[PDB]
This record gives sequence, structure tokens and C-alpha cells, in this order.
Amino acid sequence: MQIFVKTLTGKTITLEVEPSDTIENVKAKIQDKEGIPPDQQRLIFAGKQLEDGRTLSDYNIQKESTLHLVLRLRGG
Repeated sequence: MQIFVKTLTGKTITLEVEPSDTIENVKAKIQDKEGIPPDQQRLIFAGKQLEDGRTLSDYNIQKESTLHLVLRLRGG
């Protein structure tokens, strides 16, 4: 299925995912397409900060859902 990832600059990227994908898997796809490492990515959906180990289905992320990507430097 297809989901969208929107950045704070307005840029929108389309990803192919499945409900069993983890949030880390989604970050890995963003790394594939954009070169940004998962540990610099914060993903947000439904007003929740998405946890790397949980799945898209855990967050009720569906076809054509839009996630928000916020870049951040790691703690430390």
C-alpha cells in the first residue's frame, strides 16, 4: 500500500509499505530514497510520535495516510 510522508518544508514523499512494517522499516525506506539516517528522523501520525519497533497497524496507519517527518539530531 502507499503512504505519504510530509516534511516541515512541504515536501511530500510517497512510500510503498505494508501494515506489518515497523516504523524503523519506514525510516529505512526514507533513508533509501533521501539518504537521511533513521536516527535523525522523527515520524508523527495521529498526533503521536511513532516508536521504531511498533508497526504501522499499531497506529491505525492505512492506505493514503499522511505521516509527518521532523528531522532532529540525536541526543548527546
